[PDB]
Amino acid sequence: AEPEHDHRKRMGLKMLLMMGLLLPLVYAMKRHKWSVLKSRKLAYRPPK
Amino acid sequence: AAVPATSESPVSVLCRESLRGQAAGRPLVASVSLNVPASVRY
Amino acid sequence: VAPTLTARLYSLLFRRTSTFALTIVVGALFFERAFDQGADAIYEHINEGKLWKHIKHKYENK
Amino acid sequence: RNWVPTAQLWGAVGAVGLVSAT
Amino acid sequence: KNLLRNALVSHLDGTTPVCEDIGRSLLTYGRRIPLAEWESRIAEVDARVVREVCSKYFYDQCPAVAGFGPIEQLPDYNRIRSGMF
Amino acid sequence: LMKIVNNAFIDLPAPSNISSWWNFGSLLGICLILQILTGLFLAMHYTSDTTTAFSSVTHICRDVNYGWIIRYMHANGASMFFICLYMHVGRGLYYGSYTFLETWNIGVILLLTVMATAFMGYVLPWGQMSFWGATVITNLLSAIPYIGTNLVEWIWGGFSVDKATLTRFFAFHFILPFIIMAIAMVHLLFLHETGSNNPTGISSDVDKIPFHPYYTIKDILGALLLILALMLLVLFAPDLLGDPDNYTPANPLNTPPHIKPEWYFLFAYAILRSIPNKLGGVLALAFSILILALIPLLHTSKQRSMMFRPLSQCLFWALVADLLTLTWIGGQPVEHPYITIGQLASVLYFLLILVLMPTAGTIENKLLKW
Amino acid sequence: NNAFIDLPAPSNISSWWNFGSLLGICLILQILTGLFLAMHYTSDTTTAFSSVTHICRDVNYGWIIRYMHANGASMFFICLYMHVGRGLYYGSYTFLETWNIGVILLLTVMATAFMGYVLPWGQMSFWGATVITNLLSAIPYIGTNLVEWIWGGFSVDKATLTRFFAFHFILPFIIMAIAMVHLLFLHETGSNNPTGISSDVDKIPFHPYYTIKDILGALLLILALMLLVLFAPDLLGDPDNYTPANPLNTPPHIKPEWYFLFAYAILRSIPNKLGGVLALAFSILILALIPLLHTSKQRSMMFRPLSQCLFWALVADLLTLTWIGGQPVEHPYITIGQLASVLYFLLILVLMPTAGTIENKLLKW
Amino acid sequence: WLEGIRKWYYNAAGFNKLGLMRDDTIHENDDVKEAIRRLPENLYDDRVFRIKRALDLSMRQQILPKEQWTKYEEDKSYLEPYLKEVIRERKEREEWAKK
Ligand code: HEM
Ligand code: HEM
Ligand code: HEM
Ligand code: HEM
Ligand SMILES: C/C=C(C)/C=C/C=C/[C@H](OC)[C@@H](C)[C@@H](OC)[C@@H](C)CCc1oc2c(O)c(OC)cc(OC)c2c(=O)c1C
Ligand SMILES: C/C=C(C)/C=C/C=C/[C@H](OC)[C@@H](C)[C@@H](OC)[C@@H](C)CCc1oc2c(O)c(OC)cc(OC)c2c(=O)c1C
Repeated sequence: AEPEHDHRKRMGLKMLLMMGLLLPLVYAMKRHKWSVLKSRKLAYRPPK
Repeated sequence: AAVPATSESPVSVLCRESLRGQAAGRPLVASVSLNVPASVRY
Repeated sequence: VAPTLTARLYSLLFRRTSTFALTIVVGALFFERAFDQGADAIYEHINEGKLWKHIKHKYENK
Repeated sequence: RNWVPTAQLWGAVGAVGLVSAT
Repeated sequence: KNLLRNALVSHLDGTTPVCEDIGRSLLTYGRRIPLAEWESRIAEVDARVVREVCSKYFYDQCPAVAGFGPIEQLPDYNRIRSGMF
Repeated sequence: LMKIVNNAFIDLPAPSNISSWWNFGSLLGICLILQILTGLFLAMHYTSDTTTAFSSVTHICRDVNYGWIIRYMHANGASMFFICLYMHVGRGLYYGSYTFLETWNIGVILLLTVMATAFMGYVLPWGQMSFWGATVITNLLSAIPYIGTNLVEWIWGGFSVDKATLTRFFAFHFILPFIIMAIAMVHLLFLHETGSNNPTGISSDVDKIPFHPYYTIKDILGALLLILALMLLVLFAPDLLGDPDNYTPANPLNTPPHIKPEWYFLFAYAILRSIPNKLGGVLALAFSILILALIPLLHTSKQRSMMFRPLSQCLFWALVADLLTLTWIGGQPVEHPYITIGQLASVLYFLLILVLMPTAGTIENKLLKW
Repeated sequence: NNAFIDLPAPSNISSWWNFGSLLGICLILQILTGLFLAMHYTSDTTTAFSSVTHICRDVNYGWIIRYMHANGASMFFICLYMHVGRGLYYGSYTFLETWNIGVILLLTVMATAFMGYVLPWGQMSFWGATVITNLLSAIPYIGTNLVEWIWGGFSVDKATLTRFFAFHFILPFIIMAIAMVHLLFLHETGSNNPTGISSDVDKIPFHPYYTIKDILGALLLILALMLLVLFAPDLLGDPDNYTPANPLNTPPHIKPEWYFLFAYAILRSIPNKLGGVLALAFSILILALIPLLHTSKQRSMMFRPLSQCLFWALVADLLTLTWIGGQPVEHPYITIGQLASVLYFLLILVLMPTAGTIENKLLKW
Repeated sequence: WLEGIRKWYYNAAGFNKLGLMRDDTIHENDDVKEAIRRLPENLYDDRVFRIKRALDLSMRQQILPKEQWTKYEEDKSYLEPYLKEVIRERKEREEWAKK
């Protein structure tokens, strides 16, 4: 009923390993770019 | 030429000190350049 | 008077765009070989004795 | 100018890519 | 190079500019650098040198940016940073 | 070439604070492309004749190189499509995004078109669920007075679901996704006139950031998570969201005793099943989806988002819990006490949207003195 | 609006400018009849031919939808060739983007019609699929691999028919998107006109002037199409495709669809595999070179006698090649075809650019 | 307890935690946009800053220290006099539009 049984699991192992690598790396790339905004500081200086 | 003008034009005074020197004292002169900001003296 | 690994990786590999690309091409072909061999070994070990490649010797001669 | 050296690493890339990828 | 030569000599015109070049140069270089030396320094600059020196200071380096006025359109820093390569 | 790629992406102004709930729009774009790509490749090996449809699908899964992964990616991708669709609609309701009337109403059309599209695709493998799903759903039209039955037979190409039906459904399923793509581009064009809403419901014109690189990288991260969810299903549990009965070829003489709809249609099926009247159930079904077009007219709050509205939030989660209840009931037999739970859940669904939420809105306004 | 209603148009464009809208109509017609045929067509080799006869014999009005689709493809090419001819004669090719997209459109329509012809799986369907895909085998080192990959096997078979239905199904919609881009680039400049002189001093609104003229043109297109469908549906077709595909036998007088005959004559004139394929590709791709070969100081051929004479020689030559493509590879047709093939490239690459320069000289500029 | 529940509600709503005043959170329709356009410089600039400050906190999924939260008893409607007049003017026009 499922001749692809063993192959999908071997692939699934590779998918999990690749995601274990790519997810935190892309997340690191996301935080790198966003750091410009996350640490930005604002100040309001109206005339008075 | 090579030297940019003291003030580049485009299109602040609140004290005596900053005002001294503002009064004109000589006839007017107008300059135009190829490489330098224009000026008008006096 | 001595740099760090990342500083060296920067200077020789990442700075120039032509070299940042050659680095990825090369790294990709090397990673592919090591990753596939490694993951395949993990999969086959988790399933030791169950795969056709493990029992094949018993029937081969063809 | 820098184009030969750059066109020469761009050359390489394409080559390596095909070789490998294909 | 020609623009720079002309700026250097035309700037040192009059006693005030020369006097200032003397006072400031002794404090900055520890000596007065003569025009003939500036000429030698300028003469040796060629396209290769300009590329290498510019790359060293501008290429893939983080800039410092200051804006004032109607600056809604001043590009985001990340975009400015990527413009450096 | 530059512009409109761009000023329509690269320098597109975006709120600085949109959250992960805003990632579903791009995830829907990705689900659409995925379905289209895996769809075309499956269509290269699929044959729509009733004598060979089921067979061609097993041929894809057994003999076409990687045919199985493309097939299960298409099947599970349809599930991911709906998960994202429901998250996308939920985000819109909670944050008052529906006030962008054109964008919203086009969205309602998109939901209906994807539902119709997924329905027809499910019929293609010609298994038992394929056949009875084709039978039941097309028959919804028979509730139309005077011509209902005629419309059904015209759609079927005969007096019952047969060869003519399967062949035209392959054609409809083939083209509809591309029509969906064109409709989605219009969806986006109207959105671009206003730009995005944000969690606060307050205009973000005073704090916009460029879409690139902030949301381009955030969308890529989201895309990776979508792919992980999809592949966990394809590689570790490809049949989890499917139905065993569709592994049985279509049998026109016998409807499986525990026949039930695809999970993403269960809530609507529960609603229709709760009304012991033909026309009444069909109208309730249609209205359970079309009521989304009424949400904008039912907005009473002085505030756009539910972020600062406690009472509205409670009712919102009750609606979600209620849809979860209807989903569960749709998977249960028409027996006691499920028949009553489902009727209450069905009544509660329309009551929350038409009465309770608009009322919570007014009460909150009073509490804030405006 | 402003993309139609108040679109500025030259006051003097002639009937030769009607083919763009007629191509749009041919495209819509093919899409509409196509979808309806796809509602009854099955792509399995065991049933493809049968499903087509079923459409023509038992589906209500199936026969008219089918012959409208078949003859519609012929009308599509008549219009395409008229459209390209207008462009060459009047120098419309100077609108580079519009022109090059047009070349892509021509190739895509050709590829599209090729695949559709394979669908009924008759004899011509089968051998056309065989020959044309094999053009790729001329590609060194990997050519044969590309062919087997396209076929899904070592020969044209089921896998081929099924994917061709899918390709033929989607390509026309891609053509529609490419055509919309074709028009967008055109709108940046507006239309050229018979004089080749800017018409900005005399523009008229597209509506009502050209909307009514296009409708009149559409009526004439429909008359031509229906004369073929109702009075001679097989006139432009090939009897051999009424015979189911037979992989063991290639009909002795096999010949391409009439709109491919000129190109087939060119390929057949060269007794070398790679050479023939290169000449075939070039006979179409040379259209992309026309702009670079323009030497005249004037845009249109209206005021250029010598250029006009060479233009009609090219049309007469394509007519010659079309005739030769329909004849057996025997004397004296082999030689007439070789001369005609050489004349084709010679007129475009050498004689026309030269006439352009001579005319400039005669006008003293 | 309506006034009692009111202060409770105000804090539950929580826009005060982002430093916003109630009027900063109103849904902007054409009446509101016209009212904002009518605001005097200082009220307009203050509004802009409070919204900007709130959007920034929202992006970081953070809130202000409790001592900086808008206080229920100090929140006032700066927009009301302007919006009320804008609405009155539109109603007047709508009445006139009936013959
Ligand atoms: C094939 C289906 C759909 C696609 C491809 C799609 C895509 C998108 C995209 C790319 C955005 C911008 C990013 C975002 O905010 O998520 C968006 C926004 C939006 N969509 Fe959709 N959408 C789909 C279905 C729907 C449905 C079913 C509804 C609602 C009935 C809808 C309502 C909205 C609204 C109102 C917005 C504005 C969001 C905001 O700014 O707060 N969409 N959609
Ligand atoms: C909105 C996009 C689409 C959706 C939601 C969708 C949904 C579905 C569903 C639910 C099925 C049944 C899967 C199963 O076997 O369990 C299916 C089958 C199928 N779809 Fe799609 N589809 C989409 C796009 C496409 C496109 C664009 C094509 C082809 C050009 C296509 C071709 C097919 C084919 C050949 C099948 C039959 C083989 C199979 O069952 O896997 N689909 N589709
Ligand atoms: C699916 C095929 C095609 C469609 C639907 C199409 C449609 C159009 C339309 C609507 C026009 C405007 C009306 C006219 O002047 O005729 C036009 C103009 C033009 N087309 Fe096409 N076209 C197609 C193929 C091509 C091809 C194959 C070429 C040439 C290789 C081409 C070259 C041009 C040029 C140069 C113009 C400007 C004509 C002028 O203003 O004189 N077109 N096309
Ligand atoms: C650029 C547009 C198109 C062209 C030039 C075209 C051309 C053709 C040609 C030459 C044939 C062979 C006709 C014969 O002798 O039987 C054919 C067959 C067919 N075409 Fe198309 N076609 C177009 C668009 C479409 C579309 C959009 C569909 C379907 C979605 C379609 C569906 C069919 C079907 C199912 C057949 C097989 C039945 C038959 O042979 O009549 N075509 N097409
Ligand atoms: C030619 C094209 C046609 C006729 C398209 C029609 C499309 C109609 C709607 O889409 C817009 C429709 C799919 C959508 O209604 C809003 C669904 C929520 C309806 C869900 C639905 O599913 C079932 C199902 O899947 C089954 O499977 C085995 C069996 C079923 O009962 C035995 C049902 C069922 O009782 C209902 C209500
Ligand atoms: C998967 C898609 C694929 C592989 C598409 C390939 C498209 C290729 C080209 O279109 C761009 C191609 C159609 C176009 O070449 C420019 C034509 C003018 C080629 C004309 C052509 O026709 C023949 C034909 O029809 C036949 O019928 C029974 C038989 C034939 O010889 C026995 C020929 C033939 O010898 C040639 C040259």
